[PDB]
Parts: sequence; C-alpha cells; structure tokens
Amino acid sequence: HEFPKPEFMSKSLEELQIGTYANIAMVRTTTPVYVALGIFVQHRVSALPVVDEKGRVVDIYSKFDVINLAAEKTYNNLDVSVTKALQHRSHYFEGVLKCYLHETLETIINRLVEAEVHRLVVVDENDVVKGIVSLSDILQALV
Amino acid sequence: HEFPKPEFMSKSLEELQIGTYANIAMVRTTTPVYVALGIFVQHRVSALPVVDEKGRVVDIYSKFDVINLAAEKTYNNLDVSVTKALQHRSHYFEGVLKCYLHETLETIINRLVEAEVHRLVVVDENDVVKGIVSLSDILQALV
Ligand SMILES: NC(=O)c1ncn([C@@H]2O[C@H](COP(=O)(O)O)[C@@H](O)[C@H]2O)c1N
Ligand SMILES: NC(=O)c1ncn([C@@H]2O[C@H](COP(=O)(O)O)[C@@H](O)[C@H]2O)c1N
Repeated sequence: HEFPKPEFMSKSLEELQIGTYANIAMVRTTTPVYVALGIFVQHRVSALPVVDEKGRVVDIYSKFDVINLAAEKTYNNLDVSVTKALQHRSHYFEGVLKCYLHETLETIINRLVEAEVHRLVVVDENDVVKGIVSLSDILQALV
Repeated sequence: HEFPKPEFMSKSLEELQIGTYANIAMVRTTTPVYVALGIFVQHRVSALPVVDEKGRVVDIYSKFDVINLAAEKTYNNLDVSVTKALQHRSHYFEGVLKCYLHETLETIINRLVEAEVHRLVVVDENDVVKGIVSLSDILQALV
C-alpha cells in the first residue's frame, strides 16, 4: 500500500474517468476582470479557462489572479482584461496549462507539481476545451 | 472605481466580517495522511489547519500537499504523518500561515500574495484556531 498505487499512476485520465466534462465555465481573452469576479462569487468556480478568438485555450484565470491584481501597487480598476494576469505568469509557455485524456496520471501529477498549479484544461487536437482536471478530481480517484 | 477600493483595504477582517468561524475541520501533527485524504474527499474542504499537542497552529495541510506527496520519486505509503509536507515548505517560518481579526485587508492580501498561498488561519493570542480566511472569502467582500 504504496502511495500512490503504481497501477493507477500508469493509467490515463480517460481510463480513470477523472475530470469534469460538462457545464464548464470559461471566459474570453477580451473578458474584463469584473465579469470574472462576478462569476467567481456567484457561480462558485475557482478557475476559468481563457480562450482566444479562435476558441483555443491560452490561459486559465483564477481567484488568486484577482487577489494578485488587488495587491498591485499601481492604480487599477475592474475594467481591465483578464489577460493582464499574463504579466505575472504564463501557464501556456511553461507547459502547465493543458493536458489530454490519453495522458497518464503520473504525467498529470508531475505537471501539476512542476509549477505548483491546481488544475489543467483538458483539450482536443485544436486546443479547444473538453474539460477540467483539478486536484479534487485526482484525489477522488486516488482513494 | 479603483480596484480594490481603498476604504475597504484599510478595514480589518472583523470590520468586514470576512472568514469562516464555525465548523472548521482540522487535524493534528500526529495525523496520518490517509486521514487527511479521507476528509478532503468525503468532507469537501480544501485545506486543514495542523495543530500541535498544545492546540496551537503549526502548519496548514492542503490538497496540493497530497499531490506533492504523490509525485515524490521515493517510496511512500499513506501511513506517514501530515508533517512530512514540512519538507517541501514552511508556511510557519515564512510568516504566511496565520492572521488576526484586527489585521487590515491590505495586510492580508499582501501576505497571501507574498507566498502565493490561498488561505490563512485566524488565530488568537495563543495561536489557537479561531477561523479561516481563504481567497473565496476575500472575493465575497471585494464585491
Ligand atoms: N471552470 C469550471 O467550470 C470548473 N473548474 C473546475 N471544475 C470542477 O469543479 C470541481 C471542484 O474543483 P476545485 O476543487 O478545484 O474547485 C472539480 O470536479 C473540477 O473538475 C469546474 N466545473
Ligand atoms: N478547514 C475548513 O474547515 C475550512 N477551510 C476553508 N473553509 C471555508 O470554506 C469556504 C470555501 O473555501 P475555499 O474556496 O478556499 O475552498 C470559505 O468560506 C472558507 O473560509 C472552511 N470551512
């Protein structure tokens, strides 16, 4: 009763049926922060895939991103795009934004731990959103 | 419509009525990881204050901590104390574990952003748990 069990580390996301694949909330690169704030508070989601004009995932915008914005010493208002969070970090260029259903849990876990990120966006061959895998989903499996 | 509003940044946690102060789930320094895993999955909490034999807060143990454990290349099982997470980070010694009701939102926000942590444990004069303030609680206010 190695933790985690090797036979489950070698399995794919699809095999383990890990993630949420319906009713995903997401925003656009052109979305103002005030919109994200409203959805976080009222809809009760902790992070939102951020998609470009072509429907492709280019970032993920989280509650921590809003708090980071709040702590900036420079003058801001809520009418700035969610893309301003990109000044602080790039999940995209670090390869810690996306994953595929065929990837193993060992790959997924290592990718999360690499950048200390708490979720990944499951995408298709066009980088369009299929779903989300967060720490909660991985734990649910691990038990 | 500066964000965040200065008049709310200068206010205290107590003034803004931000945080959860009832029904807090928490564990001990002697608690095995398997116990934490069960509570995360079944009870639906994302982080647990970790208290010593004297009831004092010495760490906070989160879902990410379990995933970090899962990614360790060395052999582990679930019968290791939650204190093994201390090998990776010390929220305690970095001053990013605890806060007080009289502290301002500006102080709290800066402390969260300092270490990229997602919650703090509200403690009394003896460092005993009074409550929790997470990103969700700060956002709820900010609106
Ligand atoms: N953006 C979303 O819609 C979304 N983001 C996460 N989730 C799901 O919400 C649940 C809780 O996730 P978390 O514990 O990270 O808040 C998990 O099952 C996760 O896949 C969603 N439906
Ligand atoms: N350990 C706990 O019991 C606990 N930890 C967080 N909370 C509360 O749960 C709510 C959701 O927090 P989060 O979004 O970080 O999961 C917030 O209001 C927070 O104060 C708790 N009751």
